[PDB]
Amino acid sequence: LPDLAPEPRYAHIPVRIKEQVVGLLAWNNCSCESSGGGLPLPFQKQVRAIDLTKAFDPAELRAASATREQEFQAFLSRSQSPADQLLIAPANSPLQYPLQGVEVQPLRSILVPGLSLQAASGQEVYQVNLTASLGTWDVAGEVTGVTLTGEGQADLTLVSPGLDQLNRQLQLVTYSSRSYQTNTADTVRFSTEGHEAAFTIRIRHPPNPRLYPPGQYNISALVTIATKTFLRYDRLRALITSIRRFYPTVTVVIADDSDKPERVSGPYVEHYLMPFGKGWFAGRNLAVSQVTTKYVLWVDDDFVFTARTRLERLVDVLERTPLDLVGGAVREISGFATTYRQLLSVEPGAPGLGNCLRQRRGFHHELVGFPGCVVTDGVVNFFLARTDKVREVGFDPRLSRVAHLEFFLDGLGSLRVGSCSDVVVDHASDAGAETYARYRYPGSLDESQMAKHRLLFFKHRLQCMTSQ
Amino acid sequence: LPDLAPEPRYAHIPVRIKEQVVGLLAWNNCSCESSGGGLPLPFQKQVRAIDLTKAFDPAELRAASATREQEFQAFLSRSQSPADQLLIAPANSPLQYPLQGVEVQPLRSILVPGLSLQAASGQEVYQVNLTASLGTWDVAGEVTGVTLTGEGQADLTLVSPGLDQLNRQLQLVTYSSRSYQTNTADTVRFSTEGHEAAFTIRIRHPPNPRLYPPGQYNISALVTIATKTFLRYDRLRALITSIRRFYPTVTVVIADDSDKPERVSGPYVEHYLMPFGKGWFAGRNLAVSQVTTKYVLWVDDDFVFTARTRLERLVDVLERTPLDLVGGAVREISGFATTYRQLLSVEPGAPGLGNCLRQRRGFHHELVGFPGCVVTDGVVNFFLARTDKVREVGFDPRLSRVAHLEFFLDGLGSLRVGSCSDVVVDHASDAGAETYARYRYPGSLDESQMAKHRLLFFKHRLQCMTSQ
Ligand SMILES: CC(=O)N[C@H]1[C@@H](OP(=O)(O)OP(=O)(O)OC[C@H]2O[C@@H](n3ccc(=O)[nH]c3=O)[C@H](O)[C@@H]2O)O[C@H](CO)[C@H](O)[C@@H]1O
Ligand SMILES: CC(=O)N[C@H]1[C@@H](OP(=O)(O)OP(=O)(O)OC[C@H]2O[C@@H](n3ccc(=O)[nH]c3=O)[C@H](O)[C@@H]2O)O[C@H](CO)[C@H](O)[C@@H]1O
Ligand SMILES: *[C@@H]1O[C@H](CO)[C@@H](O[C@@H]2O[C@H](CO)[C@@H](O)[C@H](O)[C@H]2NC(C)=O)[C@H](O)[C@H]1NC(C)=O
Ligand SMILES: *[C@@H]1O[C@H](CO)[C@@H](O[C@@H]2O[C@H](CO)[C@@H](O)[C@H](O)[C@H]2NC(C)=O)[C@H](O)[C@H]1NC(C)=O
Ligand SMILES: *[C@@H]1O[C@H](CO)[C@@H](O)[C@H](O)[C@H]1NC(C)=O
Ligand SMILES: *[C@@H]1O[C@H](CO)[C@@H](O)[C@H](O)[C@H]1NC(C)=O
Ligand SMILES: *[C@@H]1O[C@H](CO)[C@@H](O)[C@H](O)[C@H]1NC(C)=O
Ligand SMILES: *[C@@H]1O[C@H](CO)[C@@H](O)[C@H](O)[C@H]1NC(C)=O
Ligand SMILES: [Mn+2]
Ligand SMILES: [Mn+2]
Repeated sequence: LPDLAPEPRYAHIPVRIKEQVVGLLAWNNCSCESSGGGLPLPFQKQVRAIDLTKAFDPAELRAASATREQEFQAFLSRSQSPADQLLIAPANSPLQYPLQGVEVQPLRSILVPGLSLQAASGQEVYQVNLTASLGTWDVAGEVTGVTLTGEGQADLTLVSPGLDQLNRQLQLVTYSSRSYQTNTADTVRFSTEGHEAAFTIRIRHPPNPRLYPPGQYNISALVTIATKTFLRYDRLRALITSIRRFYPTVTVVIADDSDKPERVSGPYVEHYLMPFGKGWFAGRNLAVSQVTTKYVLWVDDDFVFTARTRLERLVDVLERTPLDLVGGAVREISGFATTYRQLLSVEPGAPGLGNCLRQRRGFHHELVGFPGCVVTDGVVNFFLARTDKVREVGFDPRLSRVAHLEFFLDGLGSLRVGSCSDVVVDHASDAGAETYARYRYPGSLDESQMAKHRLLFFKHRLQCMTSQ
Repeated sequence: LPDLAPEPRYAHIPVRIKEQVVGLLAWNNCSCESSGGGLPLPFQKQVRAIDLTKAFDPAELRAASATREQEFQAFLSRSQSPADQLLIAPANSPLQYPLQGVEVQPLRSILVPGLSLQAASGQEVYQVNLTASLGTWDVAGEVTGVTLTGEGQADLTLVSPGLDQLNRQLQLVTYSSRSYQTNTADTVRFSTEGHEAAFTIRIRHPPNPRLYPPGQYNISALVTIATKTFLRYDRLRALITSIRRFYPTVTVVIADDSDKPERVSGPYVEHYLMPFGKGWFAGRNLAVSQVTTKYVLWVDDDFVFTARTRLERLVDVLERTPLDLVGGAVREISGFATTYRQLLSVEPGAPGLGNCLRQRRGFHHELVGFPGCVVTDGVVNFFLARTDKVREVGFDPRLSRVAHLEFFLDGLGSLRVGSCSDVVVDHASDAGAETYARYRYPGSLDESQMAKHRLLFFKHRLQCMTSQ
């Protein structure tokens, strides 16, 4: 979409391309390619590409691409605002005006700051026009010697023989929003003879501040532990026992889609029963919907708390930083502990094909002031998070079987993710077991995998992904 | 406080205040006052005030106000961006620069549009500086005759004897984000001799488009019906029977926190069991967390479908308009039908006391192209909505007993609300009944009401509310 074309005005000018800088720009032509096959080499990491288009019959793919384009166009039309338009500030204009940072509530009024005409003195008359589209102009006070035409209308003229009078009058100009919209903007025109300025007034409500009473840290007040279980009651009970060993009154919310659910009860345990096999992320979404505390801790039902599960440290990070989610480390019985720090980026692909997802191990930078903590895009499913941010992102209930990074991908950009290596939880090593493994370990060409590829293709407008 | 008072530069100028316009401005001094007592008058609506500060012991009120202020300051610090700063465009600068609309992904690069120096034809040397704080400048190509100092640094100088060369060079300037943040902005400085311009590059990811597959309108694919029941299985079953009379394969999600839950099942019914008395909005939040369709229809368990519950019309409105939620009408057995169209606004109050909520019956305007439909802030609990918007706003699981407008208040500004009068659902007219009434109908000085006032005081930074 960049042409870097020499316009005819400057086509006489020589330019030598910077090969290195032009490579940094988005060329909307991404693809996903695997590492070669064969035995791996010590300092090479094997990259695997998935073509998501292969999850569809050619007829399915064409229909899906069309519908996905239609739905995306619909989305853009509901999202995009005059505030997103490219405006260029004119040079050598006598018009002084607010460039950004001017906002009014729907159906409310403000004084518009910083309006003035820096014309030269000595003209016979000075005139300025204000034009709006979603509001109307008026003045907080009439300046003696200034003539106003259009008070309470979308177009306002100010005319004055005195320049100082005109400028004083502009300090008193008000904008009022006149029709109700939830979150939009009005691109105003401010003008004088032979000069024109566009600027934008944002028309929106202030955000819901969602403040939590705080009640060092009362963990029971700040934190709810959320989990999802299925046919693994032994693991679940060991988890609850281990939690209570360190945190006796912290509420544990358990979503459960077992066919024949056992009773789980005890002080500060909330058990939710779901239709059999409704699924994984559905149950995670259920569990988080019931959290009343500022923070939620995700734990799997196969976890065990130890003296290393110091939740206070995770709380500390979220209390002291702008992070929304902070992951801990999960230690296998083999002694290895993983923070599963992942980077996720989407790269622009060809128009209509969709974009490319890159997943790779790693993090962005260290978290200043917090040794052993980093900022990254995704973590292991042991994490403390602001409940509201987790619910704003959501665990898509369609992800019924096997999913992990799909949450961090849904939250990408929306969610400020960190990862601390020093808060550590252990991971634990009949009819029920064969059944559990049948749901948890399907074929890789199973309808589950295909469905998830089609879903990720559609939902996030991807064509392909690379895993590394 | 908008500053009205004349600066010493213009203190010599007379201004006559417009009493009418000054009254439109926010003076950060809102209060809540009841209508006069006594018998009401034909064209007057009785306004009643609730003082939320009276929900606290006066000792506790001071602690609450302090900690509420602290939490809000924390909130602001995590929300606010350099993009929200008031920038004033200087008059009479040769600097042309992008005013808004310039955006880059974290750790990505763009050509900066619209940079130029509009100067004299032929001068000695022309020099322009660019300064950034979260990124680095570089050029997509070196223009012959232009000298660059600081390529790949935060500060970049361009210098040229030729003005055309300099301007061509500016068409090739790139900004690269250099540190990772999810959603911020860099306020850059563009400068030349004796001239300075500030402008902001927004650094953020594109939004999650959350597109829904297609798998007239297939109601079963687009819509899930969501409800919450408690000890009223007769009503619930009559609802399900009535739904099936018109919509045989539409999924019904039922959240249930009854003590001894009855079995509810049938084709396309999903029953979720909650701990006894976990509550109302908790169960609404639960029900919505399980919806996999583009839209969710909220119905109470006491509803009955008729030929007038033509869901297709509600779907039509959300398919064809930027609305997020569209309410229908609920008809009492007495024959009266309510759309319960409400307006909600928050008005700024004194710093530290909090703001004032105004609730009044009414709507903003008619929904053009849809007779009998209006745009408003809240509706009766019969509505079709985009599932994702409903979950983004959420039903606060703290509201365990009696709540309605609290949802629309949480969604205020976030949620585009409409109301159609022609889609109509009926509202249906023992040990269990005494118990049901005990939970549904507490005293108005009961701990439930007091708790809700303290919650709304804290959560939304309100001091008081008026209901009309
Ligand atoms: C510590 C960590 O980062 N673990 C992740 C990983 O665990 P693992 O690969 O170790 O798998 P696991 O067997 O521990 O399963 C994790 C969770 O899946 C649940 N389950 C499984 C099958 C089913 O039909 N329904 C259901 O709810 C189960 O009850 C449990 O809480 O991979 C899973 C993929 O599914 C999840 O992303 C886990 O969070
Ligand atoms: C059509 C409409 O706008 N109705 C609203 C109104 O209904 P009503 O005044 O008709 O009251 P209702 O008794 O039907 O209550 C509505 C809902 O409350 C639920 N319930 C009640 C008590 C309890 O402890 N737990 C629980 O879940 C119950 O399952 C039912 O679906 O006022 C309610 C009480 O706040 C809700 O705002 C309703 O949506
Ligand atoms: C930590 O938080 C818990 C949960 O909010 C507090 O427990 C509640 O405290 C209130 C106020 O004293 C009591 O009315 C409730 O009965 C308690 N709820 C339950 C179910 O335990 C607890 O008091 C807090 N602890 C400290 C040290 O402040
Ligand atoms: C929309 O699409 C189709 C056709 O309208 C329907 O889905 C199928 O309906 C048959 C009829 O009972 C079932 O046997 C299939 O298993 C359905 N497939 C599904 C559930 O996708 C249905 O009317 C709508 N689809 C959905 C998603 O409910
Ligand atoms: C993308 O397309 C442009 C068009 O010429 C090309 O210059 C660029 O190198 C391409 N990149 C890839 C990844 O093929
Ligand atoms: C401003 O408005 C006046 C009054 O309509 C109009 O005649 C004029 O062309 C406009 N021009 C300026 C000064 O922007
Ligand atoms: C708010 O302040 C304005 C201006 O200072 C004053 O005229 C007005 O009456 C005040 N209103 C209330 C309710 O205090
Ligand atoms: C431009 O940058 C140089 C960097 O050394 C500095 O000397 C100068 O103050 C800047 N120019 C202006 C006028 O801001
Ligand atoms: Mn496991
Ligand atoms: Mn009712």
